[PDB]
Amino acid sequence: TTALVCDNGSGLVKAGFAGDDAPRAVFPSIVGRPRHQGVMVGMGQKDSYVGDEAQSKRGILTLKYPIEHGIITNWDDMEKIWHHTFYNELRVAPEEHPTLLTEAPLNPKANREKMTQIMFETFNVPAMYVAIQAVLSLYASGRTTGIVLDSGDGVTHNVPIYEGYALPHAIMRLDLAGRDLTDYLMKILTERGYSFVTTAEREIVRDIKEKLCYVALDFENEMATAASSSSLEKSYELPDGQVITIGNERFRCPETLFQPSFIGMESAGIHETTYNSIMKCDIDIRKDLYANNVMSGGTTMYPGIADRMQKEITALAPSTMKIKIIAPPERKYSVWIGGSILASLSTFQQMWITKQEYDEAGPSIVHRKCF
Amino acid sequence: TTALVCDNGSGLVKAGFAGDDAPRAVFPSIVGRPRHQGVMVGMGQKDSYVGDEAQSKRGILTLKYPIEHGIITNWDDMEKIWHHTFYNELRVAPEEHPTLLTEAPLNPKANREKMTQIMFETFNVPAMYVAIQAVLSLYASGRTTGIVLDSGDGVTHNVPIYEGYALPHAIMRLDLAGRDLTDYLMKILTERGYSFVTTAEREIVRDIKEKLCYVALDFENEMATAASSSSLEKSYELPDGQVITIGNERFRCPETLFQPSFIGMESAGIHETTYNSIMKCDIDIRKDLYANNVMSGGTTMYPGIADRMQKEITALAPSTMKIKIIAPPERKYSVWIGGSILASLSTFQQMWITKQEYDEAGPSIVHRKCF
Amino acid sequence: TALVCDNGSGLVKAGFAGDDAPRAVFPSIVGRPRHQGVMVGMGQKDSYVGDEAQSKRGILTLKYPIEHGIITNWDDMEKIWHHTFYNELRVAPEEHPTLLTEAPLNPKANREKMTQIMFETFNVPAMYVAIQAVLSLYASGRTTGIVLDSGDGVTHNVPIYEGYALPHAIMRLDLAGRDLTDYLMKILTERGYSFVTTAEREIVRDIKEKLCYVALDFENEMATAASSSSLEKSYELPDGQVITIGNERFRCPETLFQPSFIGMESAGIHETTYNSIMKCDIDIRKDLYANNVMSGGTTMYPGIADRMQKEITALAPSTMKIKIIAPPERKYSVWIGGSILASLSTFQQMWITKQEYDEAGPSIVHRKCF
Amino acid sequence: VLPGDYVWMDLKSGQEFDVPIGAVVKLCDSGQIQVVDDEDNEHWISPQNATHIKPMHPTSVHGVEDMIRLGDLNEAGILRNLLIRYRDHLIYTYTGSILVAVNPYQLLSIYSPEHIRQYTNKKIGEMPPHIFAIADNCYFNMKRNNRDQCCIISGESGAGKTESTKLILQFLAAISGQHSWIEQQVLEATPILEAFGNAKTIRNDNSSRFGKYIDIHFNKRGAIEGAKIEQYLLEKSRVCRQAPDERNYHVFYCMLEGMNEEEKKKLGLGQAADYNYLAMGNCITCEGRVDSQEYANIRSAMKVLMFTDTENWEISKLLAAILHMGNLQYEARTFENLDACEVLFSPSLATAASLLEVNPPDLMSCLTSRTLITRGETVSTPLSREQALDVRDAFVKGIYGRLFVWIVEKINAAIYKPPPLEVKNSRRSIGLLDIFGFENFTVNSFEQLCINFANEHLQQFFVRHVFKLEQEEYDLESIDWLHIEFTDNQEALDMIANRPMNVISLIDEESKFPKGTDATMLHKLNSQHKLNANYVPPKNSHETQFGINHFAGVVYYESQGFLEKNRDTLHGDIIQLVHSSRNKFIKQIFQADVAMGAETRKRSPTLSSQFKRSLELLMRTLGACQPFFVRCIKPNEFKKPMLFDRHLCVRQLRYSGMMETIRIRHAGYPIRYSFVEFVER
Ligand SMILES: Nc1ncnc2c1ncn2[C@@H]1O[C@H](COP(=O)(O)OP(=O)(O)O)[C@@H](O)[C@H]1O
Ligand SMILES: Nc1ncnc2c1ncn2[C@@H]1O[C@H](COP(=O)(O)OP(=O)(O)O)[C@@H](O)[C@H]1O
Ligand SMILES: Nc1ncnc2c1ncn2[C@@H]1O[C@H](COP(=O)(O)OP(=O)(O)O)[C@@H](O)[C@H]1O
Ligand SMILES: Nc1ncnc2c1ncn2[C@@H]1O[C@H](COP(=O)(O)OP(=O)(O)O)[C@@H](O)[C@H]1O
Ligand SMILES: [Mg+2]
Ligand SMILES: [Mg+2]
Ligand SMILES: [Mg+2]
Ligand SMILES: [Mg+2]
Repeated sequence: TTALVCDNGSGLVKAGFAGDDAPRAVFPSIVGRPRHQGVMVGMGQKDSYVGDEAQSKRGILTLKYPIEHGIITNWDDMEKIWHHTFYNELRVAPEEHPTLLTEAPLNPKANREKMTQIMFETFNVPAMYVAIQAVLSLYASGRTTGIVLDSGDGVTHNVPIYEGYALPHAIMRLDLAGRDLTDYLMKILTERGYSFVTTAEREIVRDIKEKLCYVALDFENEMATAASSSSLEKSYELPDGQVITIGNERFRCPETLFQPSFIGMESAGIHETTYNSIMKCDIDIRKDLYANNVMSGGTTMYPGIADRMQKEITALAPSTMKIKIIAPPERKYSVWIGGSILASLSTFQQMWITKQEYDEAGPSIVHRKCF
Repeated sequence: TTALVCDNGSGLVKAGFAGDDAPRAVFPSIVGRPRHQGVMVGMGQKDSYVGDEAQSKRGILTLKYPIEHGIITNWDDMEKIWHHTFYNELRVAPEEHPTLLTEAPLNPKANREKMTQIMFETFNVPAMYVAIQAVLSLYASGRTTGIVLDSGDGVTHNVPIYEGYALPHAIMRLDLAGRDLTDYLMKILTERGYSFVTTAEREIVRDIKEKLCYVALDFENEMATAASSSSLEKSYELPDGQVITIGNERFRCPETLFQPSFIGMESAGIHETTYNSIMKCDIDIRKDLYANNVMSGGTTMYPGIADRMQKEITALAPSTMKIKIIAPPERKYSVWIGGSILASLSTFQQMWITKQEYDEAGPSIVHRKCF
Repeated sequence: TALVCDNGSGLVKAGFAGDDAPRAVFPSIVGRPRHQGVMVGMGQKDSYVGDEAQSKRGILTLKYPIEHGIITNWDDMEKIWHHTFYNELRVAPEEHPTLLTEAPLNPKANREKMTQIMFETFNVPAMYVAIQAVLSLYASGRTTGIVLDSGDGVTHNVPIYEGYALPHAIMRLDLAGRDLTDYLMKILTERGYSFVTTAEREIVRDIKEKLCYVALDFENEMATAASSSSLEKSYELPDGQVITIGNERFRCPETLFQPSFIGMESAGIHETTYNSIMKCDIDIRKDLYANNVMSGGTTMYPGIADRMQKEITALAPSTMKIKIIAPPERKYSVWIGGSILASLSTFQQMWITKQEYDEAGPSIVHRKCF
Repeated sequence: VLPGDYVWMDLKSGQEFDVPIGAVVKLCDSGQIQVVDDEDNEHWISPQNATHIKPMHPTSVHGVEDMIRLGDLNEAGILRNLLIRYRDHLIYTYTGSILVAVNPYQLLSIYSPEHIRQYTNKKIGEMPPHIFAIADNCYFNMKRNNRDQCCIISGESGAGKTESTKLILQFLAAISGQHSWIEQQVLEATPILEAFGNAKTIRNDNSSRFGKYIDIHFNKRGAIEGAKIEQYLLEKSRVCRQAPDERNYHVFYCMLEGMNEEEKKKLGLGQAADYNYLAMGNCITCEGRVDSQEYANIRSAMKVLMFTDTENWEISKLLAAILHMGNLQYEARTFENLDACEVLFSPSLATAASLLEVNPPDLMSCLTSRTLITRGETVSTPLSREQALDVRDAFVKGIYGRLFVWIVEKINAAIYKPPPLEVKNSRRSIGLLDIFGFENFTVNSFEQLCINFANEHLQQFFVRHVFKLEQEEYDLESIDWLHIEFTDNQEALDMIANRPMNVISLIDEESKFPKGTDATMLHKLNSQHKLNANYVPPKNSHETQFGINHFAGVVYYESQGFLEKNRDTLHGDIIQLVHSSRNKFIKQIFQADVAMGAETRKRSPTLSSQFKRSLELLMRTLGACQPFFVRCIKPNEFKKPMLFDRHLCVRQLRYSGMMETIRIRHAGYPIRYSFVEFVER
């Protein structure tokens, strides 16, 4: 009875088996539906395309993410995605495998209850557990003390942990991540004439961002060089053969994490959020919280995000403290790599939620069994 | 001297002097050229016809619009319309009058620079400025707070403003207006046996639309009424003596503003876009934005559009707000009226772009001085 | 006559000595625009103070110049003082002595810079700095009693017997109304309600003030909330959205008694009061048991007194009588007592004059006040 | 010191217009002397008051005709010299070449054919000061210089400004030849213009609300050819709004109290307290004036100037239509989320349309709607109540303003003879100006701002003239004037009118800005002029007053009241209603407007804009002529023949701008001596 670890995020779904080294079912989390008219009688027509097959027939479908900012909005598309993950990707019957799920630290309490109900009734898993992504990131990084800066495409949360002990009052949740990072590049790309409006063209803007966007060390000195020459320009080819050119949006797009005022938000940058989260802990924990900054999620994959972060924290911190940013080359999957470790532990097998407990208590047993 | 105001839209050119009540010149923004063989020697030869003279001698010309979806695509032909406006319609020397121009919000950056360069190098204006149309629609409405729906001939944009402050992150721009409406009417008029093809018959179809198209309060009940009876049918006489009858096509053409999927678009209707722009602003602004929906543009002149907008926004909004749609009878010229009001202000006189500043900086001074 | 400016962390209570109620009561906030001004000709201000800053709440960023009793932004503090003097009281600051209030245990620079600014920027003839917990006894018309003052920046206890105070029994806590507002903001993201901006925190504050109470028995109330929906109230947001809250009405006014919710290793208000009384002389304790004064707006939670009496009755000896004095106007007790004190003939010899300030520098306050 | 010496005693009192008063030392005994001042009051000095007493110059004890020769050149020296000459019935005094005239309130026998002949062909200083002496050297100067001349008479309302213009004609008609009809014709236009352009203020019962310019034309050999009356700066805001204790122009009240019942029936007129326009200041009846014989005085003067009875009836119909339209009451409505109006039913609307001779439905849809005309179509737009109570009040002021031009032209059709010198322009003229003066009331408003703004241009005209003349007094003596500073009051003008973002344009800008009020205008004025030395911002955000540092001093205007007086919105529908009227008279006064029927799309000028246009016209007319200045002083507030109020006179001396003349004299070489003086020392 091998356990299943499903790191179902907003944009990408990561699945696999407890014990493996890397996820085996990394596919997007979109559910497309037909938009145009079907003329050819006899063609096999599907009413919903889930996963990688919704990106191939991307020109005749309307793509919709069932998860936004961590919260699940469409509980039927979520069921479709889970069914696809369990049957078409893992090829495992959910009846005979315990399952592990990940959730944002400060999500509404109804979300986890609904996941519990779905997994214990629709799929009838023998055991289940819900974990926090920062703890799994620490497990993957192989550390017991440190603050994680997890950033995916929905939320950007910081969780400080010292010697296996977490501080709930210093947890920061900011709803600014890849999605608005894509929707802002899609808006500032109109200054050069390119107009991407379709939900299928948003997937092209996301690919442009994932391939040509970096984080500048000094924004002013970077703009002064992007406005004085053409050494920062890069090209990209669309699925129809046209070639775009971007000169300064490459480093203007990712900065909305250190400067959320670009998109109309009043919050502070990720560096200031991390500093405020570390400064809300005990005076003793700050020393080894400064040198154990673990960056997780796919949004921390920009070239140069591990140096600007260090520079900002060094500027915000006392000069006698050692600031170290730990960015593993595989932080895009660290949540699942740590979830597998957690699910493969002998001391964790008593922390599962059994079906009998759910039957005798209700959907509210997760609030006491998890976290 | 007195400043000029030129609201050069996609369909019509509204021009005049600052401080007046109405535009002096309102003529189509078309450049026409003969497409046939001139057989009579001695006739007056003209390689081009601009404005009303192209609509008069329209059966022997090809009509072309230099502006499409707000962006000027043919600069040589757009330079003819500005010359026509300055010398033939207004009868004024452009080198002695400041000129105020208008532009849509999310418009490529080089269009405004080329307008500045043309104004300062071809017409040698002493000063100029470029303003957002929706901002001027509030000046014309006598308000400092409100969300404006400006639908002209190329674009349909919403701009929320509160106490003179614009929230740039909530500005939305749809590319769907009275030219897409005209094309859809041309397409669906072929169901009754009328084939309108040429650029000279597209202007006939536009007149048919403007004289016989309205917006249904309940689309699915109006369709049933049209199917049941003939009380909705009206006749229109073509310029040769032929009469055409149209039934449900009178309200099926404006419906695509609320159901953009009729022309194959994936975006939302103008009623849902307004609500999405209101709900993207701050919570303390929404109550004052609901009761201040100012409709501007010539496309908002259909009978019943205000009632349907109020109905749809009332359905989308909580049943405690006071949804009010402000549709002044002169909303087809509100952009020009607001531009004249702005250009007559004493505080605005320090915000022109002088030719000394343009000769010092270049065509990039407009980004630093305008919006 | 004289000016009494009870200058708390959240509200400003200002008026004239000899009056019965404050004249100006406005929020202690300074807002600044954060959006782009597009309409040319509109009158533009770079800062708004008080009820004008809380009216244009959407387009501004609100900032409190005072955190936990200590003034952190002296420029905004000067703006607030100027607004209070000229726009709210309409007085000339150089013609009225001013009485200021401060928490018991604060850094000395906070008190020195108030003196230097009041003498060098507003040119007041004289000024004084008083303790907020002493003016509450003046308002209550008592000479003996322990005062539990709780605003939104600090919570402090000062035992006083027959006009004499025991400085070694003074206990200051940094848990108050602005911590309750943030705990409510944090725990409101458990039903789908996100309040993040500074302008959405003044809404959570109003929700707290209108819907929060103190449960007599926390564990018997958490069970009632689960048992029935009889303890559940609605509230319409400024945009017409109705939000409904349950046990969070009495879980927020619980960090006063259980500060471990916010993550602070400290005793509740009841235990702090008990320790403050027990750190006095054995004969005095009987008079402080029956005269526990309460002042502040964090003492205005429905049920707060009843639970204070219940909790201090279970720690004190069974032969003593515990009485919690909660005046119906405890939100203004500090200002009323300040006006009473500033209207006294004997107090007129205790003003810090301009001549003494010129002679001795801003350090005269540490030897003239308290 | 000695018991017979004149001294400058200073009784220090809490008075804003207090100056030292002259006194003679008498009964010098003991330690305490006694003095009697110029007002015959007795005081005790005491030994502890030695700085109060200061010796008086021998020039200031015997009085001097020209004050610039005074040993004590100060405000006290001027005040006493006037005071000691007024008691001797000497109402005329010079300050350089400026004639100070004091209202006698008494028939003084100094205006006779023997006095006009005594004053012929004699310069200033050869004869004692007189009103003729101003005219004497004004007439002779244009013949020797071939230049136009002008006289500027200014003062408060009641200090003989109009009398001094009548008496400057008495000499001028005789010096040429026969008095002719023009002397008698000009005097008949005064009761006509003083009905349509005068009103009762809080300081006087007959106050001139405009500037009258009697341009007297001459020919070769020096005889009267004709005359032109040019009106400037009319307060058109008074027609629709009067302050407390003030009333509208005299014509309305006079017509109502002097018209027959039958006629008053045809015009639908009754009483005068039943009219909002007339009754607003609660001063329907004014003491000292009877409005029944005043009507007969106007009618008699009209007949002499060839006003036919048909023309009188049509004028009264226009005046009656002005009063009926002011009784219309508007009620706010909402058409469809848009502001709208509805004129409440009243018998005034039926009468006003009948008197204007327009269709009642065409007047109803001309005050509650606006038509926008553009290429290819026309659109009708509703008006809000605040906008409805701006076209009604602009159509009332448009009729009255254009009517007032009609009377002026009709008078000019009887006294002005076109240049008979058609062949060549060889005519010189003598202009006379009856202009108002600086006023600083308890509460000032839009009209006072315009009046004080006009005086800033006039006082700059005075200063530049005084500067020039003193420069030529230096160069005939070969005295090099290059160490003396000659500053002009351009700072005040460069804050009100002659600079970008000035005071007037910010008032104009807020009149058209969306959601613009008086509080918003005050913030606009402060935000631009707070760092200016001539602007005094209000101390709090609740005060509604601002101060401007004029030449006379700081005056505070009340913001509450602007933006309502500064609105003259004549829409294009109003000029089309007149053109469609059966009344041929109202179309005659609107003749220029109906010609440019389609050119009214341009927004109508506001009253501050129209006021500035007339001021530019006036300053251009005056700038082409050599100026003579007359300063008129009223000595009493009760109109008594021989009562001289000191505190009243000092205010008028400061507000006249004449004290500037002393300042340069002190700046230069104040004491001038001849070689014969060197005998002493
Ligand atoms: N190389 C890259 N550069 C920039 N952004 C990236 C890159 N790779 C992935 N991303 C961003 O990471 C987001 C999703 O990362 P992930 O954490 O796997 O999502 P989830 O939070 O749903 O698990 C995507 O929206 C994408 O924009
Ligand atoms: N009465 C009407 N009813 C419906 N549509 C109209 C009417 N009049 C004009 N239009 C539409 O308005 C469009 C142009 O309006 P306008 O806003 O002046 O254009 P632009 O914004 O390009 O200057 C035209 O395409 C026309 O179809
Ligand atoms: N009715 C109420 N119930 C609960 N709390 C309240 C009530 N009224 C005010 N408060 C709280 O009191 C705090 C400020 O109280 P107060 O002591 O009067 O001002 P300050 O602390 O600035 O002197 C605010 O943070 C507010 O949350
Ligand atoms: N020189 C004078 N001699 C006699 N009476 C005079 C003289 N000057 C003025 N008055 C009297 O003063 C009164 C008001 O004078 P007037 O010139 O009408 O005032 P204003 O200067 O306001 O026009 C007149 O009734 C007139 O009798
Ligand atoms: Mg993730
Ligand atoms: Mg347009
Ligand atoms: Mg307090
Ligand atoms: Mg007069």
